[PDB]
Amino acid sequence: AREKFDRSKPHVNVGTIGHIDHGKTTLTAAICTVLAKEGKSAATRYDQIDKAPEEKARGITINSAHVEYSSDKRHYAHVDCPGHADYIKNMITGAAQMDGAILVVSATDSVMPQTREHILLARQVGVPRMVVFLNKCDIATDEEVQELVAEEVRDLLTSYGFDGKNTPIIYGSALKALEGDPKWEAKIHDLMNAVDEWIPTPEREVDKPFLLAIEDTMTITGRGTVVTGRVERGELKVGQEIEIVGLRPIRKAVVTGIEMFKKELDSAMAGDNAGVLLRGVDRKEVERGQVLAKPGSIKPHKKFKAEIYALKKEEGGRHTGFLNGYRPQFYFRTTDVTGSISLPENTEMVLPGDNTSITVELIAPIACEKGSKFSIREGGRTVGAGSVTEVLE
Amino acid sequence: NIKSNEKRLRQNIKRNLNNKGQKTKLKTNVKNFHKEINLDNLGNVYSQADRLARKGIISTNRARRLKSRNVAVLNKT
Amino acid sequence: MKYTGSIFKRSRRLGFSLLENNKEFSKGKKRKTIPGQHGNRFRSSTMSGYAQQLQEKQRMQYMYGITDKQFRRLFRLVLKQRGNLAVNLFRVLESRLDNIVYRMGFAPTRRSARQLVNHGHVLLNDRTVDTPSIILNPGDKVRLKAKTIKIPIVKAASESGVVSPFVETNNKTFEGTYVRFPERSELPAGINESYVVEWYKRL
Amino acid sequence: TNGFEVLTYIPGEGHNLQEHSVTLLRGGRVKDLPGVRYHIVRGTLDTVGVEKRRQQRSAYGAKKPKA
Amino acid sequence: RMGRVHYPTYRIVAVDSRVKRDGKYIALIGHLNPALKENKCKIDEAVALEWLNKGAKPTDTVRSLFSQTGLWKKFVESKK
RNA sequence: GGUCUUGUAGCUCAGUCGGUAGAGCAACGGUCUGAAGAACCGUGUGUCGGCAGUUCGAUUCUGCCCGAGACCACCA
RNA sequence: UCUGAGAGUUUGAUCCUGGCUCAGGAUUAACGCUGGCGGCAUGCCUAAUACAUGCAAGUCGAUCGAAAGUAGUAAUACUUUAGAGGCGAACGGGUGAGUAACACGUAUCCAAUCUACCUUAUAAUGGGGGAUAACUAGUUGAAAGACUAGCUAAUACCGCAUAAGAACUUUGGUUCGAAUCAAAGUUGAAAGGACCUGCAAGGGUUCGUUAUUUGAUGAGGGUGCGCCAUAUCAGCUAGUUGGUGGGGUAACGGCCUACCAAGGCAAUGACGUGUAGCUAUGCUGAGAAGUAGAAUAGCCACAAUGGGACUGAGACACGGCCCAUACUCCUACGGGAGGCAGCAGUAGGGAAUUUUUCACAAUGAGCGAAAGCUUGAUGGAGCAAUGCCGCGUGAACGAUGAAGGUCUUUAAGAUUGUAAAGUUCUUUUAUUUGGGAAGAAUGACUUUAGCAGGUAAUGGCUAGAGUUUGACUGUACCAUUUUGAAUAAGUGACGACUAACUAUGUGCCAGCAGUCGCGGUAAUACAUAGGUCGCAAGCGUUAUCCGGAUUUAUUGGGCGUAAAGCAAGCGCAGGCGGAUUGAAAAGUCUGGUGUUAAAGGCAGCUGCUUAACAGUUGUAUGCAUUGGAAAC
Repeated sequence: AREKFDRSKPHVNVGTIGHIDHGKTTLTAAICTVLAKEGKSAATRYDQIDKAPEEKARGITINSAHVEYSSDKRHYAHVDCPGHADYIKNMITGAAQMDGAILVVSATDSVMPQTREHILLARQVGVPRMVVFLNKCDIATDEEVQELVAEEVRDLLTSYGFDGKNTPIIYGSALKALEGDPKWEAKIHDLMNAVDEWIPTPEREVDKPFLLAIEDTMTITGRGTVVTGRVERGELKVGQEIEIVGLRPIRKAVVTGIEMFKKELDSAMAGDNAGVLLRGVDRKEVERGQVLAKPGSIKPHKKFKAEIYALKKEEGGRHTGFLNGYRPQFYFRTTDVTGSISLPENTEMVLPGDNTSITVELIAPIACEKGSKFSIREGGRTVGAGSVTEVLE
Repeated sequence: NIKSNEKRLRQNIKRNLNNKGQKTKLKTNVKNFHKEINLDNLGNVYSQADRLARKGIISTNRARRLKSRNVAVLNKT
Repeated sequence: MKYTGSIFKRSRRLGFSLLENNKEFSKGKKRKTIPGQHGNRFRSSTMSGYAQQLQEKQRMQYMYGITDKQFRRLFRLVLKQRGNLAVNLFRVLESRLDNIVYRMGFAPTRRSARQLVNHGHVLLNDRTVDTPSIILNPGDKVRLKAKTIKIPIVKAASESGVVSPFVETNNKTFEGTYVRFPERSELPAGINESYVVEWYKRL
Repeated sequence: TNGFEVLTYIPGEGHNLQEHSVTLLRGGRVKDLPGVRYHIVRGTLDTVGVEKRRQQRSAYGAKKPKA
Repeated sequence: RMGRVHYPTYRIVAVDSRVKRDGKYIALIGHLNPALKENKCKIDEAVALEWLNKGAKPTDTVRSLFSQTGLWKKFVESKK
């Protein structure tokens, strides 16, 4: 038995956000240890988050790492979102595969571009119900500044599209929780209950056949190439056909084995964060930013036209215009793809304001459909955000 | 692997002990017949050879061959 | 390929006819030379005994509506039996299920008979048959179907039957019996059997 | 794939083999080239034997233009 | 069974007790077609008695076959 | 999967912390041969892979990707 | 019974010899293109490269002690086995690197041998003893494990009486070194269990165990025969060759040992070299014969490498042991653990080849009083058009000829072309409903009916019953099942060999090509278009097999000038060779016998609906041998 997974609770995907060097690892370990007491299948994930060079040697986060833990009421799949600007492309991937958002921002080091960019990205991806937990509250003289951090996060939520009223601002410390002090562990219990007070479970539908998006692929000895991802629509059993969309024309293949972080499944419903080994497939044919689907509704294109809510320079966007050769990298749901902005007739520039449906051609075709939110970043700062509303092809 | 190998080895320890004891006792009897030739000692050798022939210790022809080559020199008298 | 996709053109070019000669004698000032945009004035590139041998093979196998593989495998099968192989083989060429129905005169094209037989609409000895390559036997009962009595082409050709002595049938119940072997006069005379049969030595 | 080195011809229009680009060989006898009696796969994995050779596109490697 | 896949055809198997299936047969005593029985089952039964007298006891599936051909009706008679 | 490097004429490469785009082959008009080639007088092409700071000046500073190149992934 | 194709290619041009290429099929196939489907077959030959994870050999509580749980106050009863006992584990699976000689096969000898379980007839089931596993208490160790002190069983082990018959010899008997008898001496057997009957004694049936022994079987050995290339490889061999004594062997045996001799093979090719599993078989041709040794079967070796040996009837033991070698794993750095050329599977190389699939249902096998258990064997499934076959990519009617395109390039026509539309029909398949096979016309279960040597009955022979054994099965198949012409074709060539022609472009630049050879500005050869031809659900390419290649000339060449007659001769071996009489049969031919596995090659028949496919029937050359023929 490949440590068969058991599920009886509504599955949701939670994830920590903020700027790295604030102690993301210790907070992840603290919350995992806190929920270990509330139920099994939860271990201290502090050094289990690192798999890359300098990710453990320094004590920072670079990629989006996933852990899992159940409870008597709800199952959670935690995802770690890193800072280290120019690595935001990693954390939005976690935004691709998370349901609840936990903000981790330091108090004495109050909001920097990192935090505002993370909240703006969470807004433009299409994930609601942000949850803010104040960290490093063990610092002395935090009477007049804790309220200041609460006010600043409440106001910053509104500055990009969220609200600062529906979600209470939890506060406490994680390093003391890492040590095991009962009071801060109780504060982490309170944060978890606040999470349970929002972020409803995803809807379960079977009418739409099947769709999943890969996070990463890796070789497994004796098995072959194994990809990760999360099911969006429909169910999936062991031994069914799949179609591969992205960066290449559609490629038909067959699955071999379904696991959930090396925990095997038996009936993979929609919404489960899992991974699959396929039948006779090459690792250079399926990569990160690809899609598995079922025939009946899919069509890849590179050039498409959609509306864009451009972010003003006051909102952190570009302060100057550009030409038809301007080439940002869009981040569709799970895909990081560069596309030029080949503006159609009567359109030659996108300044702050003037929300006009722009046409863009990408280097790699994507599974596209009206309503697919995506963002536009170039130069180091995000410059726009939009959703698919028109299909030329 | 097969779990019925340690059992085989442990049975074989006692089996080998008994068989080596019997063979070296037969060897001692052969030495006794070498240093003196008579009737009763050769009868004891016969008895021991048939004790060995009781089990599969000795082939059906080995005992016959050795006792025939012994009576070859016995017939000197 | 099973079905050529056209029948008139092959007969137009090879100088034969699917029927005796009524297929092409007048079609509104029809042509008589070999078709093609340049077969009007120039007619030959390499014509000899070998070329005419291939031509006769084509006029045979396209007339019988069987793929070349089937001709080769029938040649291999007739190699199994003795005697004058060419005569017996040519006799069996019209002995096929759809060929037998064609000789009964239930349809003016072997393609139509093939469709009828493979659709399971023909009844052979309390067993539905849909493979038009079954070996026959002197003295076999054959019938298509009573339900198919309402097919307009069958009703139209019921009275305009084909008189071939080697097979006997009645169109009241659409039932007959394969009794005796055929002969030369009952078979088309526009194809030379000898060239066709001696060309198969490679297999 | 071994230390042996063989000469070969570049059939088709143009030469796109570029000094440590992988190659596949083929047989066949010729008389035009003194010292060379081999051809190279033109139209597969690097080139295309352009196209429109509706008469021969399996040889002269080219996928059938679908319209 | 040996023959076309998904078409059973198993002839009699009465060989020395230390011989693999469809190896070098000791003898051929008729044949059997499990696909269609009832006048497709037959044994020679001539040297069958001798073969029984020299080892190679009948297996489980052939006791009925020996009773079918009357061998069992003369098996115990011959032993006495 | 990320860590670095590279992109300049039709081609191959030089392009000081900007001040020209520089050489070789191809290369065009001639000199020459019966002709092809060798040799000679010379043509010239160069949006610098794509965007904003910045150097008055972006091809010599950067960030971002784009095309390509190699570099290692974890440990019972 | 049977069956043989050719063409082009030298040259101003002809003939002869002679060379070259093409025209056929075929593969353990490969690349590329096209892509419907059913069945069948097939799917690492290359790095015997190492391998994640799981599995392929277990089994028997009626063989036994003992323990645990359950019903039970308890007795006892049921369930289970950590172990001892025994059986299998030495079959079964895969791979061909090593292996070039009993490697292989065939026939005999196996007077030079063995063979437990199974077969024929048959002897016993006596009596004692001692340990010792499980267990108890620990000692060293993150771990393999190792070490001790005490307590118990058995069909375990050990003796002892005893023992038809068996074995060794002593004397005699038969006999051509074998076979049996008579007398003498000597030798060695254990184990009962289960059930039934009987109040006990005791008795009965069955199981194995001993004492055998008639057979088959399995294993092993020698010999005749020939079974890769190798004369730009002539000496080799010192247990080597032979004799003597002794020992092992399943045996004979320098197999080995102590002694004594110097022999043995060879120009009819030894020694040595490279290559390789072999055979049946498969492929090729009419044929003799040539090719490879797919899969499938037998023989042979193998288990990363090299050795050694315990066991037992069966080993140097595919998933026993030890040692060393090499890697891997960890290592408080004390030290050990593993060996997929088994089903699969990863990586790597390779142009190249499928699942970490299902059931162990059929079969076989192992174990077992018995129910039963197991078998990655076995039977299936899926992927791959990888190969063969079938079947679709509709059908009748319908033209002074829809339209367009192309040619003609231009007062017009031809071509596409029944091709199109249109008229009409219907459904292998397309899309699905319901019913729904067999393979359980196998064996075992239970009382039974009858029956046998035995009766109180078990164990057994013949017939009767079912819940029992269905993944394949939405299979096959059937019923207008619903809809439904709807679900579907490309490919190479068009100068000749080699089936098919015209046109536009570039203009010896570019490109084709197997060859002749194409193009120096109208290319029946290039790039392109139209049309056509030929193949086809496959099509062309390379790689390589035989035909042609009679191109090593048994069949089927010779040597005056095309290639060869040594420069000439004498002459050994060897080969062939006057006639007659007689012999035999060494060769030869013929009749009987064994063998030449089956499948296949040949045909017939049957079951596949048919073809393919499977089964059945008769089915060769060859050796040994019996009885003859005596022309050669």
